[PDB]
Amino acid sequence: SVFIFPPKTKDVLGGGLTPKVTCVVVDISQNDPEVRFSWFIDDVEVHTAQTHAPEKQSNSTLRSVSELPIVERDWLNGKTFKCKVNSGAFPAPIEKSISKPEGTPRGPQVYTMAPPKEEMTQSQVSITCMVKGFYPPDIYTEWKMNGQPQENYKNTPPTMDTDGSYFLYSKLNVKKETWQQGNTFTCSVLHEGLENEHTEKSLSH
Amino acid sequence: SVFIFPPKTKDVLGGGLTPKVTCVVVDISQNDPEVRFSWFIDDVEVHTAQTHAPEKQSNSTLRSVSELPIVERDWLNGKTFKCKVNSGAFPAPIEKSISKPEGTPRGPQVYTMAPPKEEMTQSQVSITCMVKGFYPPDIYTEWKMNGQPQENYKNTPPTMDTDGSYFLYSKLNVKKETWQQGNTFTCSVLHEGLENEHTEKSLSH
Ligand SMILES: *[C@@H]1O[C@H](CO[C@H]2O[C@@H](C)[C@@H](O)[C@@H](O)[C@@H]2O)[C@@H](O[C@@H]2O[C@H](CO)[C@@H](O[C@@H]3O[C@H](CO[C@H]4O[C@H](CO)[C@@H](O)[C@H](O)[C@@H]4O[C@@H]4O[C@H](CO)[C@@H](O)[C@H](O)[C@H]4NC(C)=O)[C@@H](O)[C@H](O[C@H]4O[C@H](CO)[C@@H](O)[C@H](O)[C@@H]4O[C@@H]4O[C@H](CO)[C@@H](O)[C@H](O)[C@H]4NC(C)=O)[C@@H]3O)[C@H](O)[C@H]2NC(C)=O)[C@H](O)[C@H]1NC(C)=O
Ligand SMILES: *[C@@H]1O[C@H](CO[C@H]2O[C@@H](C)[C@@H](O)[C@@H](O)[C@@H]2O)[C@@H](O[C@@H]2O[C@H](CO)[C@@H](O[C@@H]3O[C@H](CO[C@H]4O[C@H](CO)[C@@H](O)[C@H](O)[C@@H]4O[C@@H]4O[C@H](CO)[C@@H](O)[C@H](O)[C@H]4NC(C)=O)[C@@H](O)[C@H](O[C@H]4O[C@H](CO)[C@@H](O)[C@H](O)[C@@H]4O[C@@H]4O[C@H](CO)[C@@H](O)[C@H](O)[C@H]4NC(C)=O)[C@@H]3O)[C@H](O)[C@H]2NC(C)=O)[C@H](O)[C@H]1NC(C)=O
Repeated sequence: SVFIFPPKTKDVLGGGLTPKVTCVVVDISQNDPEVRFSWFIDDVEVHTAQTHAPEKQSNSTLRSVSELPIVERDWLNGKTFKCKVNSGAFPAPIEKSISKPEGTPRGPQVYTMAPPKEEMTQSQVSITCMVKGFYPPDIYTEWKMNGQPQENYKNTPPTMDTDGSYFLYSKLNVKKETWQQGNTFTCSVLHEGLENEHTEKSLSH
Repeated sequence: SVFIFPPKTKDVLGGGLTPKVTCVVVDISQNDPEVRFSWFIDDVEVHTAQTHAPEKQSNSTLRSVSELPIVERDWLNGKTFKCKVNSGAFPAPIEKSISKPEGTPRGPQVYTMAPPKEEMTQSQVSITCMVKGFYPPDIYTEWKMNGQPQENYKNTPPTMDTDGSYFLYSKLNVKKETWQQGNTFTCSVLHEGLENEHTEKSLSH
């Protein structure tokens, strides 16, 4: 079984690293783990891919990962990425393709919320960011304080809403002090449906 | 092929019906659907299980479901439930086991938050419930209004936090009116780590 995955929104929209199409091969005969990857962009093979050694899983099977570094434009422009894997011990080569979705986009609304009053009794408080009404569910969310990106926050997976769109919450955990000191906290969101692909929302005490 | 499933959190934490470990058998030869189930609790067979007749699926294969009614304590206490199924037309008996995920419990803290000020311009608003610091990630969350459970809300999957515990948000969607009218909204949570396995938190305009 071969699974292919799209690039990360953060990466595709310059918000970070180099974008990559990832191809994962599971259920590999512990006997013949000599799997080979062949990547194509609209059926033209490329050799810039980087394949990783296989790893053992609980079920004594193996797993191999290959990453094709790509250009943000090729993806946004709808080109098809094809990863062809011939097990060498398999009857026939296995293929999987992928490209930017095609379904109708909807940018989300972004709201930031202060720590609930009751939590103020704690030594650590939560700064919440609500991101709702978006589609597709490919998105990127991070927290900043005084312009500096933060490490202590987590995003919930995009969740399906009653109206068909997705929503999610991002929680930044900070010491009570830090919130009271009045630093500026900014919720940053990257989505194709936003004007200029992103929106920032700030708040302070 | 066989699959085993844990009891429902609602049921395990008294919030409802009788808890049950479910064992599902798929890909059954339409020829020999005389499948037999054998249940064990720490390798001691029991006969309180209830097996259902097999059903046909699109792929002309069959599926059988067996349900072992259990006691809330046996599960919370970490006992192992084992379901052994010998197809009778299969080479060997197939087994699958299960037990409460692992380790030391931690009840969560529950906070409710009003709709963000900016959202008040909308015709529909969000009442938020933050549930953080819990483990294991087996939990149950629902919303009520004036004591009546509500349909229009959604829970995000439990998310892994930086400290090792899980957190999640539950969003109740209501018409602006409903929030302004001053009805009481209650966030109800069931977790083994809470005193009496649950906590409720209310709020209003
Ligand atoms: C032996 O062990 C192997 C590994 O052991 C571990 O497995 C994991 C899963 C867990 O059980 C551990 O306890 C084990 O130790 C087993 O390998 C697994 O095999 C299963 C197959 O049953 C694979 O499942 C597939 O998963 C993809 C999604 O993959 C992402 O999400 C996974 C869940 O969290 C995650 O584990 C993966 O790593 C992966 O994560 C992403 O990874 C990329 C890069 O790698 C990152 O960039 C992402 O950020 C990251 N995401 C994040 C964040 O987590 C899933 O899509 C597959 O489902 C599709 O196909 C099914 C076909 O069977 C179908 O039934 C589904 O409905 C679904 O179909 C799609 O549906 C959508 C809409 O719903 C349509 O739009 C699509 O068109 C449609 N596509 C089609 C045509 O299918 C599938 O469930 C699992 O990924 C793999 N583990 C990994 C990881 O490699 C092995 O199975 C086991 N063998 C035995 C003996 O059983
Ligand atoms: C012929 O048709 C059969 C039925 O037809 C229909 O099938 C469905 C699936 C759909 O395709 C329809 O269009 C078809 O008409 C096929 O039967 C199916 O066979 C597949 C096997 O490939 C079964 O898949 C397993 O699913 C479980 C999860 O089951 C729950 O969720 C399903 C998805 O929604 C749902 O369909 C099930 O009903 C079930 O729901 C739950 O049910 C219980 C009680 O029954 C309720 O209490 C719950 O509330 C309810 N949940 C809710 C809500 O939906 C999945 O866990 C299995 O994956 C594990 O094992 C894989 C091994 O192959 C492995 O690859 C996975 O990674 C995964 O492994 C686990 O991973 C986790 C972490 O990720 C680890 O922590 C675990 O340790 C690890 N466990 C291990 C060791 O594996 C698996 O995908 C499917 O359930 C079954 N359909 C039903 C239903 O019976 C049949 O396959 C087909 N045959 C042919 C010819 O292909």
